[PDB]
Amino acid sequence: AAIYNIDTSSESPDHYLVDHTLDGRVLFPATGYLSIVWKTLARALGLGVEQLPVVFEDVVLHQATILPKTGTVSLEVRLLEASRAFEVSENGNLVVSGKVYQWDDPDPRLFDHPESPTPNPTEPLFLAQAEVYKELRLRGYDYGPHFQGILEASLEGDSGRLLWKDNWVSFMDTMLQMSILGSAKHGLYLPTRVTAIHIDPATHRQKLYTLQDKAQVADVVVSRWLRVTVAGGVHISGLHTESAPRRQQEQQVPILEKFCFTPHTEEGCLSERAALQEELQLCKGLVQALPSQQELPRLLSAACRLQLNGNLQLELAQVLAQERPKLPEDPLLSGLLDSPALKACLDTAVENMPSLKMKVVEVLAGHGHLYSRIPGLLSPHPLLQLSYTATDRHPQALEAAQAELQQHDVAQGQWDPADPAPSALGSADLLVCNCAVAALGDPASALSNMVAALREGGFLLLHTLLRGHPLGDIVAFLTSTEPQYGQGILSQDAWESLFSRVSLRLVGLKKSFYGSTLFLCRRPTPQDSPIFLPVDDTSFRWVESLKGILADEDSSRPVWLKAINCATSGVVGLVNCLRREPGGNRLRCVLLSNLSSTSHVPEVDPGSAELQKVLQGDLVMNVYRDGAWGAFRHFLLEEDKPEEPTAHAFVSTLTRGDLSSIRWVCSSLRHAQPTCPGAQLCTVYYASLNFRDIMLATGKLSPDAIPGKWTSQDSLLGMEFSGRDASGKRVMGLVPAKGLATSVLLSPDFLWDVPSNWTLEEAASVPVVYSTAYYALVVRGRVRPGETLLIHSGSGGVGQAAIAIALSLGCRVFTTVGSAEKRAYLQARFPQLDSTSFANSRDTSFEQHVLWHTGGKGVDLVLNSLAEEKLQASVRCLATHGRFLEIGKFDLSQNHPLGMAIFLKNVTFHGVLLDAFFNESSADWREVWALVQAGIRDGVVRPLKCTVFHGAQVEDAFRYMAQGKHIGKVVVQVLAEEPEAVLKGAKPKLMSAISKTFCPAHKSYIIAGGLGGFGLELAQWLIQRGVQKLVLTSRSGIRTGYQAKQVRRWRRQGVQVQVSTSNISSLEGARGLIAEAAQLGPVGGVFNLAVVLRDGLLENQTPEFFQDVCKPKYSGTLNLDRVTREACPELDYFVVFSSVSCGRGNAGQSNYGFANSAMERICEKRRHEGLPGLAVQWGAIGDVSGTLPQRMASCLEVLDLFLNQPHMVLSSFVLA
Amino acid sequence: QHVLWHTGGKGVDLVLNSLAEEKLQASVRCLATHGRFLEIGKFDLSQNHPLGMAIFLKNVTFHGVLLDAFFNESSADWREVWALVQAG
Amino acid sequence: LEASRAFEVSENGNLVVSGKVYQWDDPDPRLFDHPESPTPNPTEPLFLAQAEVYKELRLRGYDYGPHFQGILEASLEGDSGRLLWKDN
Ligand SMILES: NC(=O)C1=CN([C@@H]2O[C@H](COP(=O)(O)OP(=O)(O)OC[C@H]3O[C@@H](n4cnc5c(N)ncnc54)[C@H](OP(=O)(O)O)[C@@H]3O)[C@@H](O)[C@H]2O)C=CC1
Ligand SMILES: NC(=O)C1=CN([C@@H]2O[C@H](COP(=O)(O)OP(=O)(O)OC[C@H]3O[C@@H](n4cnc5c(N)ncnc54)[C@H](OP(=O)(O)O)[C@@H]3O)[C@@H](O)[C@H]2O)C=CC1
Repeated sequence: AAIYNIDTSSESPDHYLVDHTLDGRVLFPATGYLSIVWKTLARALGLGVEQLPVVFEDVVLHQATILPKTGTVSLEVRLLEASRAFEVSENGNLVVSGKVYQWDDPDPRLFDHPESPTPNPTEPLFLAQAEVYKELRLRGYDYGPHFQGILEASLEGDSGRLLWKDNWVSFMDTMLQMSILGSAKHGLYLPTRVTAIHIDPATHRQKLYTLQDKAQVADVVVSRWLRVTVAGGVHISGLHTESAPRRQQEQQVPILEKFCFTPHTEEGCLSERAALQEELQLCKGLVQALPSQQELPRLLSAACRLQLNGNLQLELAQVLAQERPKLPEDPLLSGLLDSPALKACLDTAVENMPSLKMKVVEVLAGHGHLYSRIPGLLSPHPLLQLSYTATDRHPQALEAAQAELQQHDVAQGQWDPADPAPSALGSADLLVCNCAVAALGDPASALSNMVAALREGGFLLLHTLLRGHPLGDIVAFLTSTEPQYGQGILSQDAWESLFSRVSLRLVGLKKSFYGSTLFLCRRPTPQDSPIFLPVDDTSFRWVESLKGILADEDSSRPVWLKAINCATSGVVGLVNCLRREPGGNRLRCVLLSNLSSTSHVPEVDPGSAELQKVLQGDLVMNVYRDGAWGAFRHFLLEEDKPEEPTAHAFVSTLTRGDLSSIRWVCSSLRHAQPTCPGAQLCTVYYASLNFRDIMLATGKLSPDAIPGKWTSQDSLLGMEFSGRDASGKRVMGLVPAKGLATSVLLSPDFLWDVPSNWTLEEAASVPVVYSTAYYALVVRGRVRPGETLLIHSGSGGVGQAAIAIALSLGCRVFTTVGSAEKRAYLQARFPQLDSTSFANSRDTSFEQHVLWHTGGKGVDLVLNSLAEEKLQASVRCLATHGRFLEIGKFDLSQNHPLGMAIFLKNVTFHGVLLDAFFNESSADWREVWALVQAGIRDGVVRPLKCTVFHGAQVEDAFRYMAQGKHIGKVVVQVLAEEPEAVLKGAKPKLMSAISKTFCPAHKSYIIAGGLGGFGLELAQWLIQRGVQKLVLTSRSGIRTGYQAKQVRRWRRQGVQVQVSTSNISSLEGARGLIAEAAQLGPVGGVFNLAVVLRDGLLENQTPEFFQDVCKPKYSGTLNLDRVTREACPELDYFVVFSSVSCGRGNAGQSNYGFANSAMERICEKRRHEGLPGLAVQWGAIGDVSGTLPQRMASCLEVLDLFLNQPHMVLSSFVLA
Repeated sequence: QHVLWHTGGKGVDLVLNSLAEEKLQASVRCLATHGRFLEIGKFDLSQNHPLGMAIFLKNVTFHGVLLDAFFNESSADWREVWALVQAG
Repeated sequence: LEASRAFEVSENGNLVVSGKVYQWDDPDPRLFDHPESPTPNPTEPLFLAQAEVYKELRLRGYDYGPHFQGILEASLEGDSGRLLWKDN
């Protein structure tokens, strides 16, 4: 009863277990159980572990134990010496069981490395430790340093070389890692059963040898033909790994956003919306001549109902349901605040300030309520630190809602705009008022106090209702009792005049269609002589001038970077990085980037008043585009997943195991390139739901369990279907997977013809059930007429098919059903059955029924699908020469035992699996096909009872099937059946489904710098879309074991992968690269991932560094952009990978940000002409600035959305 | 190892096993998909030794063969084997 | 081994008995109801008394002594009878 406590604390000797993290959670190594069992045995025999050669057998792990972050878990070990059995328990729960015993006579010959199947190519390349553990991480294993024991491994992973740190657990776990490395099955697989393990410490010591370094190693060899792993004095055979659930919780949540131009001044922003239009229509109507839930219409209804005209001021001002401060809740009053315009203004303020910290104070927060809306908008900024505070007219105001202020870091204040601000607030960084609902004490006094309270160069943001607009007049008529609120409404020209009187400058103005406006003004700053340094010059020789200018740390003159000769200049990304470096405060950018030649190009000469206006503004960003001055701003991306109308969709669960996530997604059949002899596309009208589909949808069955090569991402729901052939013929088919969709592609050998009398609905239930019944009985069981049969679950589809087949032969059938109604249904459907033919299937009582009613002889043929105890009971029902047809999976998957004594009865035991036909042995499938055809034409085959669900209600169908009350089969009417027999117009009706990315097999795709880190992942992701034509570019070619491994794997699958080594920086190189792709086929898309980086503060930077950094990205994007428009009418994607460094800025990477921004400009230009174009801004890629690295799975998942998303530039990152 | 190697790791379709104990278990691991295991031995059957049922996940038929079953109960099943032997 | 509800009886390190034993969570008397006799034969004029039954057993080779002589009677076919009880 040995007891082991596993403590992972730093002091505990088992601290190394912390490094065995799989799927993000620490797990006790499968070999740890072997280690503790070995130690327990050695203690039992009184020997030492090093002196005890041991043998394990039939090791089976019944669950996984999770080592907690804190605390300890006790593992108990019990040994049965007589039976040589052992049992490990956790809180009295079985964990590991098997057999362990001493090895009497160790045989050194056992550990000699077996014959190598390969011809010993002696290839030079091999995976180093870093590459091995990078691949393992990509697969999902996160071993730490203590479990990083593989020094190297061959490309195919058959042989390697492991470290020996005098730890058995690590060594054996490393052996398991080597075994898993060679497998092609993507996913997280863990050991479940091991046939036998032999450990011999003496030969282990003999085998170990020391490299030139003192580290000890031990060669490892993995033989998949023999299913054995040998390394030093250890020998593992018959390992069996099973797919882990792989579901990780609290996954990363990237902040998806778009990056679009935004004019400084804009009016009529909300004109797009309609609810606001209807609200305004209602409001104006109720005022004519002097009925909804919205507060303002309610107030107008109060003003009218109480009295049609001449309403008392008291009643209109004071009345229930209106005196409540619900005015901001009215959609019209909050139209601008909900719009992105507020975010644009806030970002404009945040950009123009030296300190990374913000000090913003709200006034009259009792009514403005901006405190509940401003801080949330600023969460996306990674490093921004905010010091917000809400101030009201009197402390009694905003007395409630304190918890809202508590959740945020908002402080309290008691400043009245009438008087000057208290010293505590001081020179605030930003002032937010919300004059729309809050009542100003007075315009002049409020502005005079606020401007004083605002630091020099600070920003003042105001929201109100401009006088003279219909809404302004409407509000003026009401609230006549609140003269302060009346003072808060003035004409836009009145505001203009008021700003000048207070020596304040307007920089931004967002106006709604109904008069609501969002002013943005900043306190002027002492004018100083600026510097105008042009940057449009190529060769970056201007960098020296800029570096010199910033050298004068004493000098404080503002520095203006001027770019007025290249719409593709990346100065916007340049300044962002510089502002995070010393002397970056003085930086200020002016850019002219008209996307249309016809657009006017203004002059920015110092004399030109146009330049003077922006100089007065003094904004960091001054981007001019088509007669407008604005800048690029980040906005959150719409959450809805884009959908499109299509005729090729399939049903899939977006989130594994969640029936609520079932939805229609676009199918890869949209291209249907492989339409040829040996396959054909068939329209789908009805699709059936089998038990396996429910198991997949519920998540209880892994996709890998389905035989066949399946993409890591793909939908495998549905096996049957009935619908019209490509020629209009009515047919019913059978597919390994993807049956539940609007179309299916299958070989003609799996199609039957629906008889005239049948209907497409009926035929949808025949194929799988009758095919499996015919196979299991006739082909395998070889039933003969007159024999006795036991058919468990007669009410099921397979049960009904088997019953129908058996009766036709004239056989006595015993069947088991779960409830009385099913028994009655069967009795009605099969009159031959009598009362002595039904037994209960939820209980083992059927065993006595069969034995009694057969005189104790038993049955000849058993078609079992039940559980372990039911199965064992069923075996006892077999007669001499019996035959056990088994179609279940639980016992077989679990490898439960079976007493071989039953075979003394001369019985036969069959493992029936229809899935084998799809993979191979299609020659023998035609036998079952002919059987089913004969049964159809001879009347033996009858369609089952079908419950129909429409396509939209597929989730309801899954729910109903899961409940388990159905009798017969459940089908999904994808498309109704036309009365006509043969219809030429077999085109599926257009449907709206989620949009995915798929690539034709007859197009070529280029990935500049594809051999890099992220490049290989992108290439593999594309291959999962069936690219079948790929060109990867790299200056140095293939020079790493990982790259060669991946490339050879792709070539093996049949993809034509080409490595060009043709630079895109030179125009001729780009043209040659494009021409090379055309040889394989027309160019589908080009991806630019080339990058060469040289960091350093601008002082260290030199023109050579800028040229190097911009050579692959800026110049290459220009070239590839020129060569694609000229030579690629077919191409549909022009993707480019920018970085968060630009847009968000990053210290010491000015050249990198410049290159990325200039690159984004090209993509913006291309879209304007309708050509494909997309620049993606990534924060940090994990597996290969205040933001965490982003896992590759999440990166590719996001990339899939962006391809679908319309915006020209998009970004994604993970907050700290 | 000999069979799993010279067969390319696939195995053998038919196994006519008469060995016992561990050697029986070793034989089962030589089976290939759609294989058939003919068990003409009798020891492990008499001892009711366990058989892991996971082997059946590969379509596999496990036959318990007893020639003497023909003698005790007369049946036409024997005339088939008689004809086979005569033809041979 | 309560975890796997398996017991084992050993003698000087030699395995003797092995199996699974566990508490019966939900006993139900219906299990102990007597199944019907396949052959009715309600008459049963004659039956084997204790002396006769054990006389036959010893002829076959079983020499149980008085403490193990519990069968008070049994039908000729030997499918039913009455057994003694002595808190053993
Ligand atoms: N090896 C092969 O060739 C193939 C194997 N099969 C096997 O056929 C077997 C039977 O399939 P089929 O009869 O069509 O399946 P169904 O789900 O239609 O079976 C319904 C019957 O089984 C029970 N049952 C099965 N699934 C459920 C459920 N989700 N909820 C409630 N009751 C359920 C029902 O109640 P009750 O509990 O009373 O029985 C009913 O009697 C499966 O185990 C499958 O693995 C099928 C085709 C290929
Ligand atoms: N943290 C991150 O990783 C982030 C990623 N990104 C973007 O992700 C994209 C993916 O690449 P990434 O993994 O970052 O970079 P890597 O350097 O890892 O991979 C890109 C590869 O491009 C190749 N390359 C460089 N110059 C050229 C050239 N002139 N012609 C052809 N190939 C060239 C290099 O291989 P070789 O040396 O053989 O030429 C290099 O390995 C990049 O465009 C980057 O901007 C941006 C933001 C975040």
